[PDB]
Parts: sequence; C-alpha cells; structure tokens
Amino acid sequence: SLNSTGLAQAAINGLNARFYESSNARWSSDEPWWISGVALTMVIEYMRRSGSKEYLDQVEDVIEVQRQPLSWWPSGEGEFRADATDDTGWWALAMVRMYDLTGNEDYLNISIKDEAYMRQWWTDTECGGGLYVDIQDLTYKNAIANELYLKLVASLANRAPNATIYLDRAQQAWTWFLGSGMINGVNLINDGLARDSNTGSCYNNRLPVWTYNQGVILGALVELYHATKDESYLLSAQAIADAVLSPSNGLTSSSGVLTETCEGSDSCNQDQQVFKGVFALNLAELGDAVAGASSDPDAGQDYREYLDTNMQSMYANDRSEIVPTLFDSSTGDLYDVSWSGPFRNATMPKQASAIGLYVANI
Ligand SMILES: OC[C@H]1O[C@H](O[C@H]2[C@@H](O)[C@H](O)[C@@H](CO)O[C@@H]2O)[C@@H](O)[C@@H](O)[C@@H]1O
Ligand SMILES: OC[C@H]1O[C@H](O)[C@@H](O)[C@@H](O)[C@@H]1O
Repeated sequence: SLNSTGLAQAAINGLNARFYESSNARWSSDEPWWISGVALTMVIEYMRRSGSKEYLDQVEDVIEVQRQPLSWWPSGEGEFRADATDDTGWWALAMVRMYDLTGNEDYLNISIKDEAYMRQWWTDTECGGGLYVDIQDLTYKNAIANELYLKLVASLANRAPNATIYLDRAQQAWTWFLGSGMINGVNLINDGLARDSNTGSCYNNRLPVWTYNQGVILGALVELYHATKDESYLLSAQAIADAVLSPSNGLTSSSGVLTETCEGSDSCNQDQQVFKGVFALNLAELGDAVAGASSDPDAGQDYREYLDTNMQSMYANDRSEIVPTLFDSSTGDLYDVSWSGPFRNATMPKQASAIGLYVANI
C-alpha cells in the first residue's frame, strides 16, 4: 500500500537539506550532540534494511570527524567517549550497526572501546549495580544509560571475539535492571532511580515514562536472545512492548498512535522530540525476532500492524514537503513531533524520529 523505503529516503533527504552541516560533518550543531548519533543510526539502519548505499559516503565523513577528541571532553580521547555515558552509548550502538552493514572491524573496535569506557562508572556499591549517567557528578543511575549499555554488551556478545565476558556482563546487567524496580507494576520503565537519604537503598523515582526507555530495552533483550537462544528474553520484551501497545497505559492513543507524554501540553523539549523514533526501530527488532523464533505466520504481527498504523497517521497528518527553488532542487519531507497532530515546524530531533518510524517498517 505504501513504500516505507521511498518515504524513508525522502525523510533523510529532508533531514540533510535543512539540518546537515557539510563544514562540520554533523546535523544541527545547535542541537544535542547525541541526537546526531541517533540520526546516524537511522541512516545506517535505512541502508541496512533497504540494501541501499546512497548515504554511505556522507556517514563515514560524519564518523571520521566525530571520532576526534571532543572539544568539551578532551579526557575521553575521542572515539565517541563523552562526558556522559548515555551520549557514548548512542554512538556506540551506531557503530555496532555500521559494523553490521559494512563488516569493517574498525567500527566494532570503537564499540569495544566504548564498552570499556562506560564500564568505568559501573559501581556495585550503590544500588547493587548499574552505571551513572553524569560522569562529572555521579548522582543519577537512570534507565537510558543502563539500557544503552545493556544493549551494547549484548550486541558485543554476538560479534566481538571475546564474547563470553560480554555475555556474562549482559546477563548480570539485565539481572540488576529487572531487580532494580525501574520496571513498574504495569511492565513500564520509569526514568531512573532515587537513593534513600538514610538507608542508601535505591528505588524507582516515579519519574515520567518515556517512550525511548521502553525501546532500547527491547533491542537489548533481542540481542540477549540471539546469544542464548532463550525465548525467555523475548517474552520479557513482549511484555514491555504489550504494555506500551495498550491504550490504557497512556502511551497509545485511542486512534492507535504512539504519543509522548509531553505532546498534550506541547512541551516536548529537544531531547523528547526524538524519543518516539527510537522505540519504533527497536520494536521492529523485537517483531523480527519474534516472527523468526516461531512457525506461526501471525507471529509478531501485532507489532508490525502497529508500526504500519503509526506510519499512515504520520504520513497523512504530520508530513510537509520541502519547497523546491530555481537554485535549490532539494526534495524531501519534513515532520513535526506529534505523529497525529498538525505540522507547525520541523527540527532535527523530530526529523530523526520520523526517519526511525519509516525505517522500522522496511
Ligand atoms: O535536571 C536534569 C534533568 O535530566 C534527567 O533526565 C535525563 C533523562 O533521564 C531523561 O530521560 C530525559 C528526558 O528528557 O532528560 C535527561 O536526559 C533527570 O534528572 C530529570 O529529572 C531532569 O529534568
Ligand atoms: O530523584 C531521582 C533522581 O532525580 C534527579 O533528577 C536526578 O538528578 C538524580 O540526582 C536523582 O537521584
């Protein structure tokens, strides 16, 4: 009915025409640096699922420049090692995807360097495990930094030469995450952990439920299944997904459209504008593993129909075409944050989220 591959390329062309900076090999320097790594992930995954290699040259140029020691964190010594573990995690998983697309061991070596870098802030003395997100302060063990790390060690357990240690690290990380309390009573993941003032024990801080905190964990459990052939990991991922799928949990609208919790008040900041695309791409990873792990043709079809239903709503209601000029013949599509509301503007985080949903249906 619809060509998700064609609309994905048009969305990537719209991302490049309005937000790419050739002089810096980066999308929107006025936006967070880690979202540029998410945009790189979506472009690499587009090329992987579609078999195309249009943006290969552009993406290697981005890596070569962003590999260098960051001006705001020279102690990281480059290779995407930043002042925050989650920032490093986004780029590390992008290198895992580039290694899957090209097979170049160079990109896998970056993810290995990033794993050892992030492990430096894993402590068993607080919360019984987990790593911090604020490297400079060490005051928060949130969900995203531990979900990105868990998916990284689980991915290296399937690709790295010394994969046994990465499997043990991933198995012990999922054990800590499941026992941390971040997964609440409805199988949704709150934002992070809080520390008791007197006892020191950690507990769910009951902070907002973000869509991207229910996606990265799915890809981690998928990789944990590919490394162990244990369908128990998928069943855990299906429970988290099914909770997001249920309209009674507030994440799925009555029309069946994914809605971030800030969309109602129109207060989604620069970070939250990209959350939805991250979940969609990871949900496609979970659906692909579920359909292959069983013989039922209807396996994972609930997840495919959801991504399809969300695509048509974003197409019909959130799309906007770039105006071609007599000097600038750049064609492409632009998208806002609400996958069902109206198009009012378009920024790079919302554009990257739109690409993720199109790629999640290829
Ligand atoms: O006051 C700091 C600010 O950041 C922390 O939230 C981070 C992350 O855990 C959240 O998922 C996203 C959501 O926008 O923002 C940060 O990256 C928390 O300490 C949060 O309470 C706070 O607003
Ligand atoms: O309250 C839980 C959590 O919320 C804050 O936003 C963070 O900065 C942490 O320091 C704290 O532990």
